[PDB]
Amino acid sequence: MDVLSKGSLKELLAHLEKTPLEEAISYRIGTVPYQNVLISRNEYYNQLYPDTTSLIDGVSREGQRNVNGLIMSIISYVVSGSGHYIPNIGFMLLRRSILDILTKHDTGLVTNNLNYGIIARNLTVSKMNCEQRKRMLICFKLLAYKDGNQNDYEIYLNQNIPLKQIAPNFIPGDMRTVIHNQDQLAIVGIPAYRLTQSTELSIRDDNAKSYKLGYVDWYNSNSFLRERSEFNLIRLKDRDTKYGKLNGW
Amino acid sequence: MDVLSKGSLKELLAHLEKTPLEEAISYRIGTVPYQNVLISRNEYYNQLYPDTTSLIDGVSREGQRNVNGLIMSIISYVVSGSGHYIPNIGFMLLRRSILDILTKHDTGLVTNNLNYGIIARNLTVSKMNCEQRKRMLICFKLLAYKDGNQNDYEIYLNQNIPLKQIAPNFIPGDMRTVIHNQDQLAIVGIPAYRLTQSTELSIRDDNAKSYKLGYVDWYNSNSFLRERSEFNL
Amino acid sequence: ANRATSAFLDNPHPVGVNYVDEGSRQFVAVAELLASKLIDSSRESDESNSDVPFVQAYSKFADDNPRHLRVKTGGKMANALTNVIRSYYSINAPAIVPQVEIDRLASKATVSGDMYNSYAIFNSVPIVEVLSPARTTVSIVGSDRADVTMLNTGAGAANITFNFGQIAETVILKGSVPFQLARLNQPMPAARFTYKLRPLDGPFIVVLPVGNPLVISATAATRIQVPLAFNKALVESGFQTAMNDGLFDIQNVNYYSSFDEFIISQYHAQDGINRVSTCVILGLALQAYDQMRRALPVR
Amino acid sequence: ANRATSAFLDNPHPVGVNYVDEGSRQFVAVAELLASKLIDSSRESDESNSDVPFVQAYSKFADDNPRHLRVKTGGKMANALTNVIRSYYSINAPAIVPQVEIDRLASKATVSGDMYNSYAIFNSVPIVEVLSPARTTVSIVGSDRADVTMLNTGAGAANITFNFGQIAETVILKGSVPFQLARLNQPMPAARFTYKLRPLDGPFIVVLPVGNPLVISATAATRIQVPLAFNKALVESGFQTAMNDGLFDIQNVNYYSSFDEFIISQYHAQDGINRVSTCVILGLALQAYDQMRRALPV
Amino acid sequence: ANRATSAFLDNPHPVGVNYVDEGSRQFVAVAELLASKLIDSSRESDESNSDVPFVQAYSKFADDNPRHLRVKTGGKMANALTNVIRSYYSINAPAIVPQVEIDRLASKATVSGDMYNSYAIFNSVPIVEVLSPARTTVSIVGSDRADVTMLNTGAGAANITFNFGQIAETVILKGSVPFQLARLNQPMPAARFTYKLRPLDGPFIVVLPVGNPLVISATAATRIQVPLAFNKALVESGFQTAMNDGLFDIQNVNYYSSFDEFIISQYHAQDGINRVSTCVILGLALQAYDQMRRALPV
Amino acid sequence: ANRATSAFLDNPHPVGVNYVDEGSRQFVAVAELLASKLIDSSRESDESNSDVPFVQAYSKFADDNPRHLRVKTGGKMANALTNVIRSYYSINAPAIVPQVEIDRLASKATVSGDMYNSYAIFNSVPIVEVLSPARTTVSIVGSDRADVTMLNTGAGAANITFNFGQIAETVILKGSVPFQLARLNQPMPAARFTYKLRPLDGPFIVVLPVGNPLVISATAATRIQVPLAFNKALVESGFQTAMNDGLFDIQNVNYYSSFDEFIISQYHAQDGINRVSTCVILGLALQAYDQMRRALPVR
Amino acid sequence: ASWQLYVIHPVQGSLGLVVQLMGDALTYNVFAQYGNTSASEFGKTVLTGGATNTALEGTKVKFQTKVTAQQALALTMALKDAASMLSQGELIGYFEQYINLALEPDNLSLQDNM
Amino acid sequence: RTVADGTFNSMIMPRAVIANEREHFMKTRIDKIE
Repeated sequence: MDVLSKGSLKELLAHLEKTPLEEAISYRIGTVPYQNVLISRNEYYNQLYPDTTSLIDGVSREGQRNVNGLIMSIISYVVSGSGHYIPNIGFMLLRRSILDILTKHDTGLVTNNLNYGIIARNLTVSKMNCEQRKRMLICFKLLAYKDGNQNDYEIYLNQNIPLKQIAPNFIPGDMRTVIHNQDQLAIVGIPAYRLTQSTELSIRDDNAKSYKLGYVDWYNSNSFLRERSEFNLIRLKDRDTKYGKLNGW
Repeated sequence: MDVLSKGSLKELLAHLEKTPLEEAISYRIGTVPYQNVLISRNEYYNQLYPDTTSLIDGVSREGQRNVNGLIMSIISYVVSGSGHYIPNIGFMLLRRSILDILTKHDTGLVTNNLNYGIIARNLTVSKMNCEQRKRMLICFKLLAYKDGNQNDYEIYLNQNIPLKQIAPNFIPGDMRTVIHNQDQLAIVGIPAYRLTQSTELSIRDDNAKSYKLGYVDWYNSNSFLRERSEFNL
Repeated sequence: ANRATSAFLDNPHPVGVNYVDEGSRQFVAVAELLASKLIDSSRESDESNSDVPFVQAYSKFADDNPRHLRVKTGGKMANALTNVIRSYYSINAPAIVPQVEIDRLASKATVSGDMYNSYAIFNSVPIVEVLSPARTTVSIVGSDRADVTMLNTGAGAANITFNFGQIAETVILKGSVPFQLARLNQPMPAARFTYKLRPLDGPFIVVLPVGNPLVISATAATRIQVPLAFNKALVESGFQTAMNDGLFDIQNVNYYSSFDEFIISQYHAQDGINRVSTCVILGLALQAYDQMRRALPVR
Repeated sequence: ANRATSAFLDNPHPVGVNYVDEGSRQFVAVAELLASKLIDSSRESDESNSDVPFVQAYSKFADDNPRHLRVKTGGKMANALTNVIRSYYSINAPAIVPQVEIDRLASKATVSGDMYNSYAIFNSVPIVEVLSPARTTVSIVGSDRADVTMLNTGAGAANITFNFGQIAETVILKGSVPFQLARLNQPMPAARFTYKLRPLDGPFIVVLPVGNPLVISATAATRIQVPLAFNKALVESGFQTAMNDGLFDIQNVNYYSSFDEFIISQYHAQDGINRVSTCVILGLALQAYDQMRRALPV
Repeated sequence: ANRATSAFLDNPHPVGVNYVDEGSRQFVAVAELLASKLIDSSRESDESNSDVPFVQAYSKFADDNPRHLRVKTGGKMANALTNVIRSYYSINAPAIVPQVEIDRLASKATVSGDMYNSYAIFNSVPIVEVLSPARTTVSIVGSDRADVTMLNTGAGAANITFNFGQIAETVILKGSVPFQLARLNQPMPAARFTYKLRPLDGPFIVVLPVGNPLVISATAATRIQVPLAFNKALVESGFQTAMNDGLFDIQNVNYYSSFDEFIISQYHAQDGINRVSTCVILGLALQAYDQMRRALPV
Repeated sequence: ANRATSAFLDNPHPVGVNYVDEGSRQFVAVAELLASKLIDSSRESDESNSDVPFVQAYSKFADDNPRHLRVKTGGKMANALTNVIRSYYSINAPAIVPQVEIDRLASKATVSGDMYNSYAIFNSVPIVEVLSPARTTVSIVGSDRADVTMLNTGAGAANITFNFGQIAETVILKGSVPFQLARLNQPMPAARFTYKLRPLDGPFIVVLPVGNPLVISATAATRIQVPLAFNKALVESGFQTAMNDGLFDIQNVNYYSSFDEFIISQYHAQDGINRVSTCVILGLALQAYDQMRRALPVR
Repeated sequence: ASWQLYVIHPVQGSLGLVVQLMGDALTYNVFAQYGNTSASEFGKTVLTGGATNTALEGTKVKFQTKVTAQQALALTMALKDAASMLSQGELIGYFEQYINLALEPDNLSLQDNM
Repeated sequence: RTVADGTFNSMIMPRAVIANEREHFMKTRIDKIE
């Protein structure tokens, strides 16, 4: 919910710096990812409604124990709000931030063998919307810069024409590029249209609307932080600053 | 609607005195009765609703040209509110009052051969409520006493025990019996407020419900519209 | 000799003879007018997220206020309209709506129940009979466009008689190959692709040469008097809706693909002029039915 | 044994899964509402002999006043409407329109993007399979009216099995000559011209006598839930406009003569109830495309 | 060939056609509501050591104060409730209650009288027909749980046809030993203990191997629309009470073990959907009869 | 030897392993409590002739105000409850309800997620196996009351071994005729009509004399821990409703006639102590489902 | 509703008669007994007196005529004129008696017209 | 079709051949002759 609310590149990377890896990993068993299932949608149909479960749903799924599953759990958390079930990763890796895993070699995780095409296909890039594809491409660029695979990232964009048009423009080592970026990455937000307490047909759409309706409740909740009215009560370390720089950028 | 509103024997007899036989006969061609049909009741069921047509429905039906048909048309008007299609009866007979047909010999009609059991079966007495049955028995007693068939009416009541319990307590030709009668014969009255604008499953129940709901509107507006045509006659 | 006829013209079942008086015609016109208000109010209610426009229209239509516990089906007005529709379709369907209810529902709105203000055009092509010699095969297929496939195997050319009903105004014939057609006891013209015919002139004769088959495509236009509110698009939709809901499931009745086939078939039967008037009233009733069901949906 | 099937029911391509939420549904509804006013503004312009009704309608639709220099295109709404139409047709088409742009355009007018208010009747005739024995020829042709021509050259009468699926509600069969039809394990009635059938009843057997060919004409009626603003005449015109304008030219997609054929083909595919909702939204989008492009040709 | 049918499905007698209108439906609902308050007031009187709560409840129900030297019978409401129960069962019942009396009793409380606000599940299993070939014996026992015992004496395996009607929603079949069952014109599956069936899916064929008898236990569930105040436990008690009191003792009627069998049997009769509405009102009246008679025994 | 077993005990399919934590248990209890308010409000609306009590309770249940022309189904709460029910039944059923939705709905009302406050009695009779000699026939029918029919065709008396499992508390055996039953390696007692048995005592031997068949009727009672809000009548009604609506139609699952059969079958399978916990939550969920649909019906 | 249809095939004759009575409306058609194809039992109509529907469905009673086709036609023509002034029982009773018993109608005026 | 009277329907009604003396006399005579 909090990760889906971020609407700018600066906010997204700032959230990932303060968020540990354990938030990406889920400890609920879930179900196997790719299955043709029948779900109940009584608002629309009397018969059961066919659908296919996927990894970018908002509900936890079972994940492979390899490094591929860990990266695929991080991206699903960013684009869908929930991760997958990969237990016994370890204290050392789980305490690191999401940005450290994606960008830093000191974590101890080796990810240079990853194939962006296979990861995108397993994440069902075809079913993703524009904001979801932009968020995943941000994760790919950070991984490419960590492994020195910038050339491979560019070629993968050349093969996929729709991905090249929406590819965010920022150098993963320079903070000046992040501040200038004006891409809108928000998935949930205050809706200008009429939003009703109604169900959706597919699993992805229904789960997304739950976060959208939950965010509205979160926005008016006491947990939400109102910068306009309570800026002085925020701690100085985590207070918003114009000259905000990620470490090493 | 006027005939169904009467709730006492003396009101009902008074209405029949002023009502010509024309009002008890319909000019609409209608449909043949005793037919198994499927009707649409979408308030309750998606499928068609089985039912059977009858003479005592509120809708006009084709009638026979015999005397039996004319008596059945009179009774149907009393119990259901509508008559039957019997064409070319005659101007002189149609001008006579309903009570004249039932209780007077000057009309020129012969009703001695009528079988009360057959007439009741043709009118589906098994499907009639208590108020409808009492109205039908009033018409039988009037016809029986005109023909000198008082004994036959009593014997017919002995055979049908349930009809004997609700038999009207009046002797035709005696004014004292009519004055002191305490029967309730109102099929249609000012509705209890609990009544709603909803359909009923059966043909008979829905048509009776239609008369009940439209009685309030008819009560307020019938006098002026009747007078607008009655004057300068 | 062989005889071929259109499938939809065969044995038109008798139509109802009830609810055709002036008062009943007013009831159908009022139902169409009030159903149009109902379908418009539902659009306004959806746009404004308010039930005020729909409650006002439903109360006018059904004489009752919508309730959450109950089910909105149209009320007594809906019950009468559906049952009168069945009565029009067949004489076997009963008449179960009392005249008091018909008079009450006709007073809701003030309209003139005139079913002859305007005209409408129907495109069903009537082929009453096609007569062919022994050695020829003739097949008739279609109602909106009739394709007549004819093949001659005999030694000599065959004369084939085409009889179109006297009702239709204009018939246009187009062949896959040029052919000769002429009226009875009239000279044969040169072979041409297209003929325009008036069926009232008389039976037509087509000369079939031996060899490749000839296919004739027929289209027709007939004008039938209808009320001004008549809408063929809405009437056709209501006809299919009534069939799917089982309103026309009556014993010993014939079934048709469209209202155009129904009205043309009943016109071509004996006492067709009397039958068409009832069908037109049924067309307006079906128009009211379609708008009412779309406004009040049942899954 | 030979098997014959309808040509338009073969291999329905997967439809898109984007732009089918509440926010996008109201965008299509707003476009349909505002495109209707664009057409109606032309009639109002004639009455007043002024272009100010059209300017008002165009400004609301395009967020900019029309200019005599350039051709009227419709602005951002037209670009968004064109792209969502492409995405609906095929899964391979990109979803390039951002959510924020859909968010802003859906706020122009007040509507509810509910696509299950009403119903529409679609007339495509589904014939999944016609099973015929040897020495018989069966040809199925047509979608709105399916003509099945059957000829048997064998010694005796043959039995032909007809399978109309399970989705269609009513199928009417009319023969050139009277024929016999009955369900599986049922007695065969007298020859009759017209049969009314329900596809859920089961497979149907037709006696094919030896001799002249027998042709059966089939008409079908299917009810699909659609929004109240649905107009089949405008949806069908929009389908032809989009096909001619090259909005459906994507790799590995199937093409159909009408929206009637398109919606029924996806309905009869495996897990076809998922595709029906998306195709309905595409129909409303095509209704807006037809009105917008007729007012502003390009 | 032999035919076996359930005992309770045979010859449903005609039901009454009186006291089924809106005014009479409210009276039955009024009686149920006031009868429930009689039971509750008696419990309150016992706990509070005061007869004041019972006096109010009896006065409302019976229009008269309780008296020590007069038998507590429930007044005119009890007589009217008893008489309508007799009328509902058979068309030959007298049906002598006046309309003025029914209307005045429906004014004692305000209730809708709607008999379609809810639903109830009925467990009676309807085996309309079991068709068995020669050299096989089939016996059907029970209504709530139907046990079908089949013996194959002949040389080879026999096919047995099961017909469950078109009204029941679902039917579960369980066997003593694994058995094969399939629909008409369908391949037989591997033998298994339990089958779940939809009765509308045609007759079912059971393969009966030669040897030890095979016993099939059948359970079915049917949903019938009932008012919200419907309570199956109280309806069942009232049905047994009414039979013992002689309310159902009329000429030319059929008797059933439970109200479950009564309602299902009338449903399966020709044009049985007419009777099901009257049977529900009878069930509600029996629910009022049970509570009233338990509070005021006679 | 021949082996016979109860039909409902055979092959219990695995139950779901999702939505069994404290947060999900609170959501089911909240749904049951709110569904009970929904059914009582509808009764109050009938008695008061006002829709205010029902609209008041529907808003809490569905988080939305009822609007005319829109079908009342229960809102997002109904969607979560129906899909969670499917997951409890089978492990093949998908888990599609997000954790954010479960937490939000669980906060609507204050209630405990405790599922072990009270107990209930279940009457399914577990007959794990009946072992018989060669010349005898044994048939077992019924679940609530199990009738075992035994016929001996051999020369002498035969011994039939009865295994009732280890879970059931008491088993009462009634015979059509007096019969002898004793434990393993125990002298046979005099013939008696009835026997009260403890299933933990061990396998039981029945002497079957040569002659007329002997029928033994078995009744069993077992104790399972359930929440205080558990109502057996409501749970059973919901189980049949869920079956009719098709929520239990999943691949490779077993179907039971009653919830009593379902819970006993899962208890007797391996790791049945863990399975029975999930079944209890399903029973409470079915109780909420039964009350929700009876308040909001569909024709 | 009472309707009745009579099909008379005289063995001693060359013509047949079809008589239909729907209520009090009597119609007849004289048909040839020769030239019939196997499809229909009636030849071409030689004399017409209205429209007769032979496809009516109901119980069929077989009888043998005791009068010639000319005698049956003579009574049918007379019965048509007196259809309005006679009851249905009289219309039937006179026709059945003449066809089946060769019994002349008791009504003297009707007898003269025949 | 005009309205139907009851004249035809009374003719085809069954008769009491035993109770009626004239009907019994006639069938005894025919049985004797045969």
